[PDB]
Amino acid sequence: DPAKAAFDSLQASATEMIGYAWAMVVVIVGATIGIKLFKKFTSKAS
Amino acid sequence: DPAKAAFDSLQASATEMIGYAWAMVVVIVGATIGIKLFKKFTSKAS
Amino acid sequence: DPAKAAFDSLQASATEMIGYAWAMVVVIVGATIGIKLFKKFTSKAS
Amino acid sequence: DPAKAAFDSLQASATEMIGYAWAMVVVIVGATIGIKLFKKFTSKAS
Amino acid sequence: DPAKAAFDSLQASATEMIGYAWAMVVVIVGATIGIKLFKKFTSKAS
Amino acid sequence: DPAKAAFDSLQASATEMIGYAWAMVVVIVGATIGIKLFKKFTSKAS
Amino acid sequence: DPAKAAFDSLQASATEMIGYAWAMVVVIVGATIGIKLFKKFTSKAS
Amino acid sequence: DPAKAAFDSLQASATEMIGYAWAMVVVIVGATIGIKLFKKFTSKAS
Amino acid sequence: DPAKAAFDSLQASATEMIGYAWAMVVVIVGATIGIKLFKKFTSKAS
Amino acid sequence: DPAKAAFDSLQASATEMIGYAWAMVVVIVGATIGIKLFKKFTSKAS
Amino acid sequence: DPAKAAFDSLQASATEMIGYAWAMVVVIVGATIGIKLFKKFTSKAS
Amino acid sequence: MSVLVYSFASFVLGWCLRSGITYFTRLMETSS
Amino acid sequence: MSVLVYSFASFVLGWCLRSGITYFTRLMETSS
Amino acid sequence: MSVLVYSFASFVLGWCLRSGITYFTRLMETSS
Amino acid sequence: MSVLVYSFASFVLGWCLRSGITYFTRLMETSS
Amino acid sequence: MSVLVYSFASFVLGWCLRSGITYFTRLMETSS
Amino acid sequence: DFDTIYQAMIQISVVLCFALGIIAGGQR
Amino acid sequence: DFDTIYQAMIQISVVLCFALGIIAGGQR
Repeated sequence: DPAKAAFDSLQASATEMIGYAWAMVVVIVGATIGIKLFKKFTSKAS
Repeated sequence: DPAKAAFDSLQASATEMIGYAWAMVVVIVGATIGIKLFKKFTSKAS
Repeated sequence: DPAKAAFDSLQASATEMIGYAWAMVVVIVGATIGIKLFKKFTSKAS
Repeated sequence: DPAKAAFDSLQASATEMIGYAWAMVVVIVGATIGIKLFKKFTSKAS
Repeated sequence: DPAKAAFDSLQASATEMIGYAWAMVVVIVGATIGIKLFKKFTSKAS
Repeated sequence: DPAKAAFDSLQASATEMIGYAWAMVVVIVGATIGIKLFKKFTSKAS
Repeated sequence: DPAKAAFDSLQASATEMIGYAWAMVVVIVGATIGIKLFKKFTSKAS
Repeated sequence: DPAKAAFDSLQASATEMIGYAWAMVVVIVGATIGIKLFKKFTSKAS
Repeated sequence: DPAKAAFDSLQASATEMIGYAWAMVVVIVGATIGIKLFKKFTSKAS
Repeated sequence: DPAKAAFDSLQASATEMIGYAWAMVVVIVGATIGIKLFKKFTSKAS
Repeated sequence: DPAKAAFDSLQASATEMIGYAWAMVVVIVGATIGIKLFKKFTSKAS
Repeated sequence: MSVLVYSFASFVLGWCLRSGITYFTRLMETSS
Repeated sequence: MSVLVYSFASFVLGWCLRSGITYFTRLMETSS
Repeated sequence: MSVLVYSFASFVLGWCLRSGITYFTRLMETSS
Repeated sequence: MSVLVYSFASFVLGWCLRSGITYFTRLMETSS
Repeated sequence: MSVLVYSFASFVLGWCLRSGITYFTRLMETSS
Repeated sequence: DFDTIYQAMIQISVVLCFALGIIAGGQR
Repeated sequence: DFDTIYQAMIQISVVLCFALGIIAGGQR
């Protein structure tokens, strides 16, 4: 089927893209939560 | 891949930006806590 | 179904993630409450 | 009608997908609200 | 109904947590009031 | 209408859900206010 | 015009759908705001 | 224009709605401030 | 060009629509910010 | 470019709007701080 | 390939647009954060 | 240009009908 | 006008099925 | 490549006209 | 009905892959 | 499969260019 | 063949209007 | 040729339903 072939090719490309997205998210979220905790603990200690 | 180059530039920009954000937070929080402690200790000493 | 396999992997990831989140919350809240009680009891005893 | 047939087939596929979505939502929301209540009651009791 | 079950489980979890919260509050308040009365009666007697 | 049946099921689910939500809120708020008053009256009596 | 005819038919279907949507919104928003006011007044009175 | 009539009805509805919102806010705020002042003056007089 | 002609016609229609949208926004935002300031100043004065 | 002219108009509007916003903030904050200081100094002097 | 050619032309147009967007964002965000800090420091100093 | 005219008219109809509800919800939340 | 009728019916089906979940999440968050 | 040029031009026109309003609302909310 | 089957399958694949990340971000924010 | 390859490449280009700005705004708001 | 194209159009249309429905529904 | 058009339609369709899926998924 031409359409089965289409979906199969799409799956490969999508898998790579999801891989890149996971890498970005980790770095950004690391920073965000880091800053949040810094602000929190500094204020409680003071 | 046409998109591979694009992803690399994003990675680089994000690293630099995380760097700048840490610098700003330190300065703002320094001021906030400074003022808080000033108010506290002045009143207890009086 | 082409999508059945995909859904199963999501289920698995979500279970594990809920596990990690419970671990983090315990540690943060432990600290917060600890500091609060320290401040309280020290002042009442003095 | 070719279009009546189309809509009829769509309905079946959509019913299955809605079934999977309800399963995911339950687990995630369980955790979210659980953590929220933990944070709330811990602070009031302290 | 997938949602009825969800709500029922949440209510049960919340009931247990309210139970734990009542236990903690009793212990903290016991201590606070205890210290207060100690300070009061000691000074009036002497 | 193909969609008429669909809308009726939504209506029914929403009615039931509003019912469950009212039950939960009562229990949580009961606890919150209970603890608040306990703390208040114990301290005034002492 | 074939396209004028198309738009005219669309208008009828859209009018019915907007009717159903208004019915749903009323019920949900009633509940939401009800719970909000309950939480507010209970806390002020206590 | 096919859309001109539609826009006029929106305008009309928005005017009426702004009217209703002003009525509600007055009643809620009346109550809130009333309770606040009651609590304040009763305690100062005692 | 058939496509240059298309874009030129679109521009005219879009200009009218943007005109209507600006009218709506003014009225709604007027009310929103009005109510916000009312709530704020009433509470500070009390 | 068909879009170049459009971008320039956006730039101009944004500059003017930033101007108006600074004017409003000054007036609101003036009032807020004014009332705060009034309440504070009146009570300390009494 | 006709499609390779298409993507190549798109890239050029997209690069220009991203350039304009970066210019706008800088000005708006400058103002937003400026006002935020003004409100914050004014209140802490008072 | 009939197609363009009547397809754009169809976008503006959907924008108006929905935003009606966006305003209800907003005005309500704030008032209460 | 069969195409129009059955394509619009397909939009309204997707709106209903999802909004069901939007209401669950909302009612839950507020209640707790 | 006329089609591409004039269709992209049509995306950028819609982005600009709306974002104008996004900035008004934002600047207003914060200022007040 | 091959086209329908494989196009719907392609919608559900995109819904699953992204929502994975939506859950990470959420669980993280709340926990911390 | 040229069409698929180059149309998907065009989705990923738009995702990257915009998200750049999403990160700027976020990091800024939090830092301040 | 014209009929092949015709059927395809209908099938794609139905799915695309479902997806836009779903997106409309999750708007808070 | 009809077949060229046919194949193109299928290919574009698959990608467009993926993108709408992605958008649906990031709705909180």
